[PDB]
Amino acid sequence: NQRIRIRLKAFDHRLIDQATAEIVETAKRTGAQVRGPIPLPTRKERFTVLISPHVNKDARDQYEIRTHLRLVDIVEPTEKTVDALMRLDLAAGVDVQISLG
Amino acid sequence: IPAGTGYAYHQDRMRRR
Amino acid sequence: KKRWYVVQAFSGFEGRVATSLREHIKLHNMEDLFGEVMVPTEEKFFPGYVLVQMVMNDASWHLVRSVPRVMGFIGGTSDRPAPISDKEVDAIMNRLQQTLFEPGEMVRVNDGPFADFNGVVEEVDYEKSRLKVSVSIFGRATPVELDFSQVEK
Amino acid sequence: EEFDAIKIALASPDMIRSWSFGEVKKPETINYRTFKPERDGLFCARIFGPVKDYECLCGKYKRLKHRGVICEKCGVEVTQTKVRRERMGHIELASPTAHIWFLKSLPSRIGLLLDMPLRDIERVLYFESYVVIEGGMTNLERQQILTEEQYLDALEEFGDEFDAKMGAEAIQALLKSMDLEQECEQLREELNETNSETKRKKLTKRIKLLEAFVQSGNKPEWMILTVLPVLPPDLRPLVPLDGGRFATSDLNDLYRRVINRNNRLKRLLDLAAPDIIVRNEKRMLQEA
Amino acid sequence: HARSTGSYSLVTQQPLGGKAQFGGQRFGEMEVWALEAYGAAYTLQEMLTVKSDDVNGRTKMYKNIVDGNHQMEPGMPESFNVLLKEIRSLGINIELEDE
DNA sequence: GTCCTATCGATCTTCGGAAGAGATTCAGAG
DNA sequence: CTCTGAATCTCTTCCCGCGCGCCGTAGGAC
Ligand SMILES: [Mg+2]
Ligand SMILES: [Zn+2]
Repeated sequence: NQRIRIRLKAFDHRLIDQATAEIVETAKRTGAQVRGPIPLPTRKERFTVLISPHVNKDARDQYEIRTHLRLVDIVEPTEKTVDALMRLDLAAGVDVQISLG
Repeated sequence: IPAGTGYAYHQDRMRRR
Repeated sequence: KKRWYVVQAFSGFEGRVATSLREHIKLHNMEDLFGEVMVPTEEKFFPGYVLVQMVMNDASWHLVRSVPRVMGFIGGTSDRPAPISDKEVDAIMNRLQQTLFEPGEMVRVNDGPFADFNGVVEEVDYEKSRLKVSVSIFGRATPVELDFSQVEK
Repeated sequence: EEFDAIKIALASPDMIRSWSFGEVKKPETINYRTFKPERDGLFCARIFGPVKDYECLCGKYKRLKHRGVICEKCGVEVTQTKVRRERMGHIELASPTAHIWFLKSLPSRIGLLLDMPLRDIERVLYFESYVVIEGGMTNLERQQILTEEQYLDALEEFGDEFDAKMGAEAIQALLKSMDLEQECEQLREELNETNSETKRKKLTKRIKLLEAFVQSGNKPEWMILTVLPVLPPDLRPLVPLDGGRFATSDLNDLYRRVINRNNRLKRLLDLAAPDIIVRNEKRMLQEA
Repeated sequence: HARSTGSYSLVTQQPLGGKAQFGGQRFGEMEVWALEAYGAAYTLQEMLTVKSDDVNGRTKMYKNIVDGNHQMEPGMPESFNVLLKEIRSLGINIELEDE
């Protein structure tokens, strides 16, 4: 059976690795074998905005939004495992995309 | 039932009619 | 002239019914009494009876009922089972020779780890011969993409 | 409901449809792993009622705040689940079917009405011989059952000036053709024609049956079932036992057999199966 | 063995039967005849509607008994309705009448 | 192994019940 | 030629509580 791959994107790291720990553990308990998680490069945007309402110009505040990514690969999903996943609630605020094969 | 105390009730119902 | 005759057969054993007749014809060497026993099938409309190209002899009448998983033929009387018709054979030989995933539609997956689950279509992967249906994982309606053959309409 | 009398009579098919809240089509009740009721089955949530106490199956509503509303995620109506034991459904038979009771009571009511022997009506019903109706310009009587060899004779001796049907359909046409009151007047005057006390008594029975059918609002075809109502599921529970299994229910299995046979008959009639096959399927459906 | 209130059967809401199950004694037909031999009608009505069959009634009775009212509202025995459905599942239209 | 469809659709269901009554077929003759 | 007899068939009936104990879809195809 095809492995199921979960891509987790979150803005807070500790929360992403909390949801990850949950997921890996959950899989391991239901006796599936799971590869990862593997840290996928963090995409940190940036924005420089002039703080002064009028014309100081050299008054920039730099704000960066950092997106954290984790890949959890679960080899051979046993339908019981699928139900394990599918009743548990994964920390919200967290984006999960699943690919199958 | 239409007997005994039930008959009393039914009889009252039919007489008060 | 071997007029076709229709025989009742154990549903699910209909293939074994045709084969068990095929062996018994040769073993009883009545090859001069039987044409072929049709079990039409599409990618089998009626899991049920079989058609046998046959003649009507009392030896053949008992022969077919001597094949396992065969009650007998379907006809007017048990003394004489009847053929089907002239045109009925041709019509059967004719046929023996001769669903879009809507947004918002609720389907079940047909195969894979998500098979037989309550899912809702989220988007249309049309030109790739694929599908994408929302599922209830992690307490979320996470976007999950699947193959086309995973539909259960 | 307050009441003061109980009335019993035959149920017209449209009355049965009035009883029903849906038409059960798929002969499945619940998954063998999950315990949810399969829609359009013997335990359909939207047909008979929700399973949850006051919640819909889809889970969209779990409060009295949405009582009486209709969900669109599963289709079940949310109300008190008790109604689930009162709603009935109906199965529209692909072909007519004789009501067994009225066929084989102590006398044969359908036979008495048609004055046709029980053996012959049973032979007709189980698709063993034809019976000529609307025989027209033919030496074929009003009913005059006739065998397949006899039918093969009539097929060429006469053209379409006769009609010879098989099974309950022929009986339904006979029932549909019964000029009941005129028939009763004729028989009640024919009674004075003879003194056959070995026949006057059964003639009195036949005329009494004709008078009872005339006076009551009952109509002859109502002796032939066309829509079969299904019992509310909560009266035939599929209760589980120790472990992931549900206790066998007799009525559920009888309904399952009937539904499967009837669906097969519909499939064939759609695919134009040969006359022999459809006749056999109709006989099996009647016996189911 | 003695039973006040406990498990109730599903198809018909009459109380369960047995010792290993918290069930009540069966009031047989002979007992019904004996009650009818006396004039006891209220006793029978209670015994066959409130104690056993009418689901709404047996709770309103429970409340009154706790309240100390000792009055019953019989309603109608559910089993009878089940019977009606069982006959209505056939080709029979049997129904209640007003007059 | 799980998950599906279906019923001896090449048998022989038990002979160790009485009975009581209708229903259904058959005689001797008008 | 079929009318009243019997004669042979099917259908229906058999006290009532209690209390355990156990046992409870199947074969073959992907
Ligand atoms: Mg980038
Ligand atoms: Zn719902």
